[PDB]
Amino acid sequence: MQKYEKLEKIYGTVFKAKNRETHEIVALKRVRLDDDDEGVPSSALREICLLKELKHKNIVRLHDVLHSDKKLTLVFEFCDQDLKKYFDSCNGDLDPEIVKSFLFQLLKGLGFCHSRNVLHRDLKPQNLLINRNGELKLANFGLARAFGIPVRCYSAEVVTLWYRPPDVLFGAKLYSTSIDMWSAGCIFAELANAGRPLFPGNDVDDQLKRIFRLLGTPTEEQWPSMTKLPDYKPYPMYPATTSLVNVVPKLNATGRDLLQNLLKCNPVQRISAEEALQHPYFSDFCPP
Amino acid sequence: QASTSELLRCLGEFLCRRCYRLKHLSPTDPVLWLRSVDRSLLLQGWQDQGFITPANVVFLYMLCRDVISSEVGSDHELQAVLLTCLYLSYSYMGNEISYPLKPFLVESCKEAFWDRCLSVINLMSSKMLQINADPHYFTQVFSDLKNES
Ligand SMILES: CCCCc1c(-c2ccc(O)cc2)[nH]c2nccnc12
Repeated sequence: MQKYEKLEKIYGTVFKAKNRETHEIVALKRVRLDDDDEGVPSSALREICLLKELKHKNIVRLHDVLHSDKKLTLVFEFCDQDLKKYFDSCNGDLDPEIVKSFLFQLLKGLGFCHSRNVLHRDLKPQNLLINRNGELKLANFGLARAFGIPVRCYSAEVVTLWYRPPDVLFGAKLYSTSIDMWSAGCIFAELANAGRPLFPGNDVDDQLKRIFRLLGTPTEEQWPSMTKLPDYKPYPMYPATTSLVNVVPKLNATGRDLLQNLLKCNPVQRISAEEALQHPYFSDFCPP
Repeated sequence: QASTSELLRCLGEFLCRRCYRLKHLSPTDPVLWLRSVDRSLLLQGWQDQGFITPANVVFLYMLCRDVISSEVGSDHELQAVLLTCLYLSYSYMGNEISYPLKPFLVESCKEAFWDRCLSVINLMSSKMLQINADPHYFTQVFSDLKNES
């Protein structure tokens, strides 16, 4: 890509590179256009469309798109690591102020997406990029989509299992910005402990059990339309009385409250990104 | 009307009127080329359900009105641009993560299909999101599509 010099490799292949003209360091994602495995370009094109319309300091920034040889080259701002590597770099042990800082930035980026009518749908630690300056960006919009139009349903099959909410596990075909708030709560739990998935189920049934066992099983009054969902099945009634204290030790009562607001099983009860940003957990803080 | 067949027909009539150079274009040609992609993608197991619904045809018409030049000079070129707009609709609005290129390609020059993808996205990405986010805009477009018949 004449303009860019590939420095190192770090739906496609990602490289750290240098702009030969400004010497700025960028990330280049290459998308092969003559692939053997049909598909890929389709998701890259959706990502380009969304990312052109989502310019925010906490959303990974697309600078440009180059079409040369049998490839699409997406130029992004460079970020050194993803949250997974970050957990590895620091023994999975974040200072509470960094916990708060990362949740804050995550909510700002997510807040921005949702107010623009975009659902991310793939929030997980590897889709979260962290700068050496401490700046977090939501990345990887390959699974994202615009919403608002009248539709009979969306893909029932979105979000890696460990970050998928109960309504989607029960097969809800329509969902809103709530799906990302659930996944944000899961990530908050990783940050606030030792950086391991809160709910690592091996399949759907196991996943729902892990959730209910910690949070309590939702009753009919908290979630009236639950038993009507396409893949609803009776679960045991686990009690709502289990303490969250040892699950998220970096958090005081104020953070535990926010976590339970994000991790509500009934999607309509989940706190929105914007409300979460007005929660007392962020009351003092700084980056506002 | 509110049905897919009706709006497809409004879309087809819109294309014959816009592409005034194409004397032997039938308004059923565009319906036939679109129905054909959809049924193909379904039978070959790329999707569980058809993509062509009333909302998506409106979405497609919104791209077409702004992308398809009145100066298209052959039925083949019209099929290539329409199929480009259709492919972007599937990528943007479809329920599957990815769709294969094959059904959407009718040109021997692959590089031109991709250049056209990038150029439609650079013109349209704002409206593609707006028609989702702004229900009165969706209504305006749906209404113009019907008034095409
Ligand atoms: C799986 C995609 C995330 C890859 C990525 C990284 C990235 C950085 C460090 C990693 O350990 C892994 C991925 N940095 C980026 N900057 C801009 C755009 N994409 C990336």
